Amino acid sequence: VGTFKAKDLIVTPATILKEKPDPNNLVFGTVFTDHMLTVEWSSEFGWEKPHIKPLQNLSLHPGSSALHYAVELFEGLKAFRGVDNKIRLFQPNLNMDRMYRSAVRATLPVFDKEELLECIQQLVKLDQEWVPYSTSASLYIRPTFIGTEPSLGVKKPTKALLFVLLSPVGPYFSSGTFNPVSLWANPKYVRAWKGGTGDCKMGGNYGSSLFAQCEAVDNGCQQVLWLYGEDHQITEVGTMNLFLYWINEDGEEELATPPLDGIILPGVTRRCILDLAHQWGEFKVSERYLTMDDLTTALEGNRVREMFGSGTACVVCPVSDILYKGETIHIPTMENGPKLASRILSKLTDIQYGREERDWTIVLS
Amino acid sequence: GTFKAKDLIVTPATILKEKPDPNNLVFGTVFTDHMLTVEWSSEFGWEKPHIKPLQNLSLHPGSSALHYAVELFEGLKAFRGVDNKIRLFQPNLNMDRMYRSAVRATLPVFDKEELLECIQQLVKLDQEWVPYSTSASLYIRPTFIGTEPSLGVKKPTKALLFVLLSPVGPYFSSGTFNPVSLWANPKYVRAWKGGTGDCKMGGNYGSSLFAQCEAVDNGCQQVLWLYGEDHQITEVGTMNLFLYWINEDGEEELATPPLDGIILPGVTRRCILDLAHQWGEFKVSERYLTMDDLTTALEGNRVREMFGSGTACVVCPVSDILYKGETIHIPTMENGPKLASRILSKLTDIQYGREERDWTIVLS
Ligand SMILES: Cc1ccccc1Oc1cc(-n2c(=O)cc(C(F)(F)F)[nH]c2=O)c(C)cc1C#N
Ligand SMILES: Cc1ccccc1Oc1cc(-n2c(=O)cc(C(F)(F)F)[nH]c2=O)c(C)cc1C#N
Ligand SMILES: *Cc1c(COP(=O)(O)O)cnc(C)c1O
Ligand SMILES: *Cc1c(COP(=O)(O)O)cnc(C)c1O
Ligand SMILES: [Mg+2]
Repeated sequence: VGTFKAKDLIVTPATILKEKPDPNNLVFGTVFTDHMLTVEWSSEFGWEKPHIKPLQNLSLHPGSSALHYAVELFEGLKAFRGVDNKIRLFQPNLNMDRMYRSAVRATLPVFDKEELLECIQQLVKLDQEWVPYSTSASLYIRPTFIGTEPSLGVKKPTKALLFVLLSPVGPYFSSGTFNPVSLWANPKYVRAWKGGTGDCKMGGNYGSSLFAQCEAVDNGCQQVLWLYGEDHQITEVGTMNLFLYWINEDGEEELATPPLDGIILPGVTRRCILDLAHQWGEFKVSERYLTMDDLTTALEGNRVREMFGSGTACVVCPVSDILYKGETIHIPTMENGPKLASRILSKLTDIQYGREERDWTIVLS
Repeated sequence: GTFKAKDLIVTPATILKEKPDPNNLVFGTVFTDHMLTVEWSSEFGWEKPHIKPLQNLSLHPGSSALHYAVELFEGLKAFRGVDNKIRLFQPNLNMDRMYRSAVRATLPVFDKEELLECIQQLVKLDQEWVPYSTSASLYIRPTFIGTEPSLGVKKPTKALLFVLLSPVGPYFSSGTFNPVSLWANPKYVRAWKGGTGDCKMGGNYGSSLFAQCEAVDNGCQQVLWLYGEDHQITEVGTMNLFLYWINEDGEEELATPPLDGIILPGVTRRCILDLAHQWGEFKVSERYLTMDDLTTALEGNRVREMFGSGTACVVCPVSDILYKGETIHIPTMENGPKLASRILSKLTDIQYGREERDWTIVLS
């Protein structure tokens, strides 16, 4: 085992620069910056030197295991141009931890988390003018890791490529204010199972979700509510972690989210919201199982305050409605402020854009 | 607007590679001279199909195939018969299964007959890759990937359908029979109810590698995939699972898990059941099998044979299973293996045209 080193970076700047888009007219993940990071690996020689070079097509053997047996994983973290014009990463160390653990589970080769993070900072620094001049826009960082073994054998790869893409993204919604979401709840589809890879950011987990999201849009919903088990546990809202703020069965004010039992992605936003909630010490915080019966029973009892999704995508996305067994079920999130959702959004946004300081942000090299 | 085989644009290779020794082959390591490629866009639909020299694909690094496993594949074989006629084997089932997988993947649909005809043209051009050996074959790998240059999780608006050919030798050195050891850890699950386990989509395989590596660590060749609280035996690696035994009612029985959505509907699986029903010599049961059923039957001397079936290994006998820290012997090779041998003979006789059958088509 070894690692590529940031001190060995070979930088090939681009001679022609692309036009930056209007920060307002940004469609998520459609526009790419001038430069990418690439690092080759072989079982024979280990990691090659890391390269920052102009964005280009990858030349892959059509046998590459990434295209056949989804021998791939990715990450999603953001760079934010603060109110003081200082560019900040947000909990990037957690994204590096999660990516290392995903590589091990994918049988892709391990790397030094610190060396990758430093390589990423160099790339963001070179293309720093892509980090949008807007307090509601950001730069998406897409670390990607693929098996390039030119062999149809189902096996641990002996060649691989780790690359990083940068994409400027506008606010999750046109305005930037809350546009509450409708969820499609069909237990017929399942995102992840116990003993699967649901708790890793591996490409395989997402391919099977598209047909379901298409079926959500057909029934006039924005996202899928992923249900697990005989008693229909609410797990995740699309590609976001699920939070329920309510009066629990014991009459206690509670923030509830499904536990990490292997079918839940340990989101960085999920980690931050739980940390904040524990820290505030104002109500009970419970990593616990939630069913549609628990929710509908609490709704008839006027015990539900707010339900919202959390991820790098939206930060905090309130839920107004769930479509389940052919009826629309209203969640009174927007009727109750949404007081907690608003508070969380303010705190994370204030940190991301350096309106306050915290350990969760690192200023760019 | 589907691509048509009539529109094929053929760019032959000017230099042809050395054909490998049919004996000294590692599976899926050697590739033929030519590949099939067909580009698709939402804006313009299907391009004309291309048969051109094997080359690297030029993909945008944002291609959805590399990020959200927007990909599927197929596996079917071409066999040079004892009469030197090249035959495909139930290829229409492979085209059906691939179409259904594309729909479930939200990849654009195509005319199954036009793809099959395009595949036959490719195999015909490279027909000398189809090995001159009654225990070797040519693997056909239709592959279908989203090339949408966008990180959005969405139905792709660009895609590529390509086909590779790879000559493959007998699964084990001689081609006689070398039984496999299975690693049975219920901690890992290949597929679940409401999943894509009944499709050949790339996502199903990426999550299997860590388990296969853990099998090789404990000196096993394959994973035995266990599902549910009562540890149902589902699949032997990337092969369907068959158990030949005296059942709980004292009846001679061929048993295999049912198609409840966690089982890949294998072509070989369908053929073995068809043959078994036809022979009418013992009971045929698509039924649930547990490790408790197996171990209870083993202590009762009721187990005759266990074997895997797939395009990979037509019939692969199982000798041993590692489960809860102990090695459990299956007496497959002690009992002939009489049934496994018979099935191997019948399918091989058909594949290599020693007898005629509806299951084979002679090459265009
Ligand atoms: C790109 C990505 C992959 C895996 C997990 C998270 C993730 O992050 C995002 C997702 C989405 N996203 C979609 O791309 C698509 C739909 C929908 F399913 F509704 F079509 N929803 C959505 O939130 C968006 C709009 C932004 C980000 C960011 N940053
Ligand atoms: C390539 C493929 C993918 C999915 C389903 C079937 C399939 O076909 C084959 C698989 C394997 N195969 C492996 O590639 C890998 C392991 C192991 F589990 F050991 F890693 N076993 C194996 O049989 C072999 C040796 C031949 C073929 C053929 N033809
Ligand atoms: C990425 C992701 C999330 C959100 O994780 P963050 O690190 O907060 O962006 C939630 N669920 C799934 C399935 C994800 O892939
Ligand atoms: C391909 C495959 C099989 C074998 O199916 P055939 O059509 O007989 O080749 C079995 N199980 C899995 C999981 C497979 O992918
Ligand atoms: Mg037609």
